[PDB]
Amino acid sequence: VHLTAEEKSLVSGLWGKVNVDEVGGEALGRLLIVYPWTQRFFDSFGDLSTPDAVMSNAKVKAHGKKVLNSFSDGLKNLDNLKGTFAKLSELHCDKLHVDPENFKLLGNVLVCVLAHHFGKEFTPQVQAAYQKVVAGVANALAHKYH
Amino acid sequence: VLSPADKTNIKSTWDKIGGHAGDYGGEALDRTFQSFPTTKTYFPHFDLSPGSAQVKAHGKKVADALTTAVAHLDDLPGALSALSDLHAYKLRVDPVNFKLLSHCLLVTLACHHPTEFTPAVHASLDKFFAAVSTVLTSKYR
Ligand code: HEM
Ligand code: HEM
Repeated sequence: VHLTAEEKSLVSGLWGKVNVDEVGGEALGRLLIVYPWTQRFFDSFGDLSTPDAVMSNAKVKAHGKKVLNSFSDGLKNLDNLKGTFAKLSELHCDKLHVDPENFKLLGNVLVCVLAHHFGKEFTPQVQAAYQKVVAGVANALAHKYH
Repeated sequence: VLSPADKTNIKSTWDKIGGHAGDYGGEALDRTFQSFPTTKTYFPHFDLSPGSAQVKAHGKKVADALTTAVAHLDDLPGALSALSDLHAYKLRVDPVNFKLLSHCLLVTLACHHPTEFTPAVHASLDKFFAAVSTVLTSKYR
C-alpha cells in the first residue's frame, strides 16, 4: 500500500457515506452465495442453503458488521496494516485455516457491494484506490503464512 | 454448468443493458487498466489514456463478443472458438488476466444497474464470466 494523498482523500471521502450495519451483511452474504465453498466455515450460522436464506440470516448481518468495523480499523492505520491485523491474522490461519485466496475474494465482493451502492460516484479513479486497500488487507491477514 | 435460472438472469440483464454494452465494454477496460496495471502490458500500441478512442473502440468489440455469446449459451465453445485461438495461440495471455477483467466487467454492471444487481444475478454472471474465460483459456488445457 502506497496510496498517494489523492487516493487517500478519495477512499476516506467515500467511506464517510457507507452504512456500516448494511454493508458487512451484504458483502459477506454475497460471498457465501457466489462462492459456495465458503459456507463450510459458517456451520455455526444455521440455514444458508438458499440465497434468501443467507440474505435473511441474522448471524450473518451481525458478523458482516464486525468484519466491516475491522476494515474501518485498517483505514485509520493504513501505514502499519500488518500490526493492526496481526492478531486477526493468527486466527484466520491457525484456529481457522482459511486459505488466503478467499481473503481476496471477500475483498473483491466488497468492491462489488460498494459499486452497487455508490453508482457513478464509484469512478475508475475510486475503485483503483480501493483495489489497493483491499489488497493490502488481504496480505496483512495472509501474513501468518509468510 | 449453467442451469436455466442462470441463463435467464443473464439474458434478462443483457436485454436491459441493451444499447449501452458498447460503452460498458469501454469502461470495464478502463477500470481494469487502472486498478490492475499489469494488464496494460498487452496494449503497448494503445493510447491507454482515459477517454481514448483506442480504448473505446475495443470496448465496443469486447462487448459485441459477449453479446454474441449471450446468444450461444449452449455452444460457447463454437461461438468463441476463433477468439480462443487468438488469446491462447497468438496473444499468449496469462489466465490470471481474465479473473481481473471479469471482476471489472461485474463492477461496471453493478455501477450502472444496481437494481438488477441482486445477489442471485451477481452469481449468475460471475458464473457467465468464468465460463467465457474458461473457453478463451481452453487451448492451454
Ligand atoms: C477481508 C477479509 C477478512 C476480514 C477483514 C475478516 C475479519 C474478521 C473478524 C473481525 C473476525 C472476528 C470477529 C470477532 O471479533 O469476534 C473474523 C472471524 C472470522 N472469519 Fe473473517 N475476515 C476476513 C476474511 C475471512 C474469510 C474469507 C473467511 C472465510 C472464508 C473468514 C472466516 C471467518 C470466521 C469463521 C470467523 C469467526 C467465525 C465465528 O466467530 O463463528 N474470514 N474475520
Ligand atoms: C471476456 C474476455 C475477453 C473477450 C471477450 C475478448 C474479446 C476480444 C476481442 C473481440 C478482441 C478483438 C479481436 C480483434 O483483434 O479484431 C480481442 C482482442 C484482443 N484481446 Fe481480448 N478479450 C478478452 C479478454 C482479454 C483479456 C484478459 C485480455 C488481455 C488482458 C485481452 C486482450 C486482447 C488483446 C491485446 C487483443 C488484440 C488487441 C488489438 O490489437 O486490437 N482479451 N479480444
